[PDB]
Amino acid sequence: DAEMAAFGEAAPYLRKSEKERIEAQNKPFDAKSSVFVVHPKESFVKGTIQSKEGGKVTVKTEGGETLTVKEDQVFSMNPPKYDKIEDMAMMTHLHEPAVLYNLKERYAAWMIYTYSGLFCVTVNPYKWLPVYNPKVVLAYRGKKRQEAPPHIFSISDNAYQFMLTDRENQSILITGESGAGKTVNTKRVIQYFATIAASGELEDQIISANPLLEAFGNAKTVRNDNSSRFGKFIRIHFGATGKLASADIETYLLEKSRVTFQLPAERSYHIFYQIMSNKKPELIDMLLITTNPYDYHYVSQGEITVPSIDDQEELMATDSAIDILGFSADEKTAIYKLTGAVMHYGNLKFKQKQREEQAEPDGTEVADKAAYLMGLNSAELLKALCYPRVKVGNEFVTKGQTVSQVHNSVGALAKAVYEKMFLWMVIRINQQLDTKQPRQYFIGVLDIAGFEIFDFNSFEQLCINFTNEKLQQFFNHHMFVLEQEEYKKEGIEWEFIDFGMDLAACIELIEKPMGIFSILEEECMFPKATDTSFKNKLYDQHLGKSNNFQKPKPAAEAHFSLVHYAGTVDYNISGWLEKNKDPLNETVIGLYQKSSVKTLALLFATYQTVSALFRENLNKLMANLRSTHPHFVRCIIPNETKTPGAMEHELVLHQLRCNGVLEGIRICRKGFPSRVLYADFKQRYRVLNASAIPEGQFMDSKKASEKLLGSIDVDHTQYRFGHTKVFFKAGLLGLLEEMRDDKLAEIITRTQARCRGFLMRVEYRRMVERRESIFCIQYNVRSFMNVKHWPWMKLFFKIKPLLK
Amino acid sequence: DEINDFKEAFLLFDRTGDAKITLSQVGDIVRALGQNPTNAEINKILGNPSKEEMNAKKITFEEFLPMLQAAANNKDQGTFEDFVEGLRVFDKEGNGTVMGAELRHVLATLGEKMTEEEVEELMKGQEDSNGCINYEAFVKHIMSV
Amino acid sequence: NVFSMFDQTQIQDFKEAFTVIDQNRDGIIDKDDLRETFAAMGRLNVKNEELDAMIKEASGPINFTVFLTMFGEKLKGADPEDVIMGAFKVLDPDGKGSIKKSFLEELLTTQCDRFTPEEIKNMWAAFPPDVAGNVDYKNICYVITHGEDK
Repeated sequence: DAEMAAFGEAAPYLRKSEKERIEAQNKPFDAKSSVFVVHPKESFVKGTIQSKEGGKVTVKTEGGETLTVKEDQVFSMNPPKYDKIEDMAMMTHLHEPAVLYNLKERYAAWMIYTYSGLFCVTVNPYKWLPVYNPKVVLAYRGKKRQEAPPHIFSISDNAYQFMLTDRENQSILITGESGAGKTVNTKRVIQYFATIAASGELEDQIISANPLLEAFGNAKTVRNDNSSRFGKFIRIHFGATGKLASADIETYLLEKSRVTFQLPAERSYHIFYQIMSNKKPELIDMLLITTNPYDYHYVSQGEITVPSIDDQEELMATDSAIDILGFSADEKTAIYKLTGAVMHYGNLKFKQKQREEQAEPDGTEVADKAAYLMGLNSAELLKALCYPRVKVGNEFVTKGQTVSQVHNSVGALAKAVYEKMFLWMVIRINQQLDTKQPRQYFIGVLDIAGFEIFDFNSFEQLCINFTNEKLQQFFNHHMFVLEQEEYKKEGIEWEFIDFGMDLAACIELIEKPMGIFSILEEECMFPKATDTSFKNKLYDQHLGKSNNFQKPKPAAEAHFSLVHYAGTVDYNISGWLEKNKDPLNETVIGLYQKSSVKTLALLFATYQTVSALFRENLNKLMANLRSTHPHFVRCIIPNETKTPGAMEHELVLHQLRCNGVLEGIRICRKGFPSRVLYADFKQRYRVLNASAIPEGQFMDSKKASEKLLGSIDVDHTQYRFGHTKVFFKAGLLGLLEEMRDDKLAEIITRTQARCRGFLMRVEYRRMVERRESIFCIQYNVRSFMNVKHWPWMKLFFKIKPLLK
Repeated sequence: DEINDFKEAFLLFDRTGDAKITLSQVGDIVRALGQNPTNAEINKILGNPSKEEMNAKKITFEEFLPMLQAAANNKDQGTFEDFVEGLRVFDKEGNGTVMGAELRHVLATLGEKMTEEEVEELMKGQEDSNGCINYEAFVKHIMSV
Repeated sequence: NVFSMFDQTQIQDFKEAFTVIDQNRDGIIDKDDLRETFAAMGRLNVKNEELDAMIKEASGPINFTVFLTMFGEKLKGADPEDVIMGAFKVLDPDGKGSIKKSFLEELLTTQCDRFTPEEIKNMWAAFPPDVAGNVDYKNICYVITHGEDK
């Protein structure tokens, strides 16, 4: 209250009034009866325990319902002291329900930022809040997260701090599902940096960035109309002083497959449709295309038009952005020209040479265009494509391909080229976001999607999931490292294995040599391979031999399931081979490498499959992530229905598992929470077996506590000693106290008595004293009552005065 | 039963003149006649039956004296050993240090209770301005009747 | 009982009181001695039956001793004021400001058989105002030793 001023107006959404708190923490609570429980319709609802079926439980509800559920369908409930805890990880009850419930409660109160360990949970308000308030920004400036309530600027400032304090680079990992609202945060974090440390004695480029990436890495999904296919990583390069110096963008998965394919209700990247919109007619003639997408198979397999989108407007947006972004016209020309070649490729047709099973060009109509647009030679191109000249042994062996092999290789380049380009654009962006001024550290802001599970999981899902399963391990480790410091700082004696390790199994299976990707990228080299082919290769080699590898359990279709940290994902392998081809025909790449179109030439100097990069990029990333002090942010989406102050349970529950939140709680609940300092241990509990006495009293502040635990019908496991303190699991210390509690009833009840006794013992000494003084008073009065009416006495009375 | 003085003391707490004291005053008269009894113990035998204790101590000396003797048997618990020590367990920071607030609430809210009035009366100028009370001296002034 | 409390001072107060009613100085008060002491105090309306009622309380001539015995006999349970004040000062034990009505209502009825609830209401009426305010024990003592109006 006193503190809060800075925010003032925001306060109510950050923290609650000091009595709202007080009125909440200090209220009646019945532990033994109050509980959380399973629930068929609603995930977990709260209730009161009624009876006990010996291993069954009957509970009342909060709404009024009675259910008899297992013993482990029942979960404790935190004392009121933990109402709307800033850090759920401080709770003494690390459950599934308690976490759901905490989030939920502080949301219904309009608090969107609650921490769950290291995380910074964030829930979509679905309405407006004074939080991004220009007052807050300052408020959170120079404050450890313990000096202020849960908020993103906390994370964001601390990073900065830490940045200059430790002289280490930092990172912020934002992640959540499609509707969680990450961009929003990301952006908001970014502003934060710019504001709190500006040396413009960007802001648009920064912005303009999006609308370019979006044209290339975004598309109409059956769910969204502008779905991100994209991810991103910005490096804000801070200077030496601590003032801004550079930036760096990188784009991921704008989903290579879209470029060549598209589901029926979906569509490819926007750009294509943007361009064919005709707002800049030159473009159409320049690229040598038409305005009717049905001329480009690659891009009209699904849908072409979306009512909520104005391809014409965007085209400019895009266009203009390029410019602002500082691209050269030429490059700005490459981009375009290059984006059309790709369309053309999908139009490239072939035919079987007679009496031969070879592929021979079915015309030089399109090739011509593709060739020209890329700064290539039609012929040279069609040859390389048809008669791929390989290098098996120590030479270069000319190999012939099939019709099916070509169509697939083409597609592989189409994809390859698009990708690379996209990567380049990002780099170029980053470059502008390029100054000469020195750089000492940076703060990376990573925005990507999180593990999403769909009834239908295709190639794109694997790529993303894989990304996340990595990111997760990345955390689990940082936590292991982190944890272990405490037990080292304190002196507790806790040994434990890296928490990452648990996931290495899954990762190896994907990224290692005889793993999925490889088998995937090899087969891409076989001119006559099938999805089916690929499939078998996948099995013959991993099935039965690999645990994380499994065959789908029918319940669409599925070819293989994997066992990721979040759960089992059923993957469908159909199109993969293609999508993955956009293995790359190196002869062709050769040509690119010597194009008249510099840019094209550039893109391929580091020289091929699609997944081949994804990996390379994902490595370059996870490496950048390492030379970083990881800072985590988990974005959450309340209800599919878009309603502020509401939350579907199971929907949030999901996210929590796939988030890492529930895994951070797990790992938390494994160590030794409560840790008692030895003297603090003596005093409070001596009474339990106080006699573990001559040798427990001539004594040591440490060895004592040791000796003490000698008694009690307690788990001699659950604790652990060390140089400055004991370590204890949960509900133990709780157990201790209880025993203690009884021990005072003893102590008190007995001490009361004597008192009571004694108290009255003094009453008798008074009663007795009084004995006569009363009588005196007693009789004395009586006299008077009798006398006062007697002549003689009245006489004496009037007369009594004249005397002396 | 037997001794004489206790019969003389019964009339001093009659408060009617009938020589028949009540089943409630029962629990208090027992406290000054030599040695302590707890409330829960008095409440247990003969106390818990209202008509029987009213016809077994809300009465003449005949049932007073046997109830009082029944209490006399358990009174070995008068041992002071545990009862300076139990106190040091609440506020142990060097000497027999206590804080007023801790003994005041602990002996009003816990186990057998005690009225705030009676607790204020146990604290009869033994806890001066310093906030801290000296344990070892209280058990002596408490046991000193 | 009447010579056992009864200090020399009390007895001298009585001796002087007798010599003021003793008009003739002879040593015996009679009807005549009573008549002009009443007259000297302002009371002229005195009827023989009242004078006679006074004298009838004694069996002989009213002589110093017969007086002292007759007046002692009516005050068989009456102390001098300081002694009465001591009983209240014990009930006061803390000092100076005197006690409350309830505290003594109970202590006159409780230990022993009875200072009856008829006697106690008469007490609050004949001891006052005093008994309501400070249960003015100082005042209570002065009215019992020195008369009702005072």
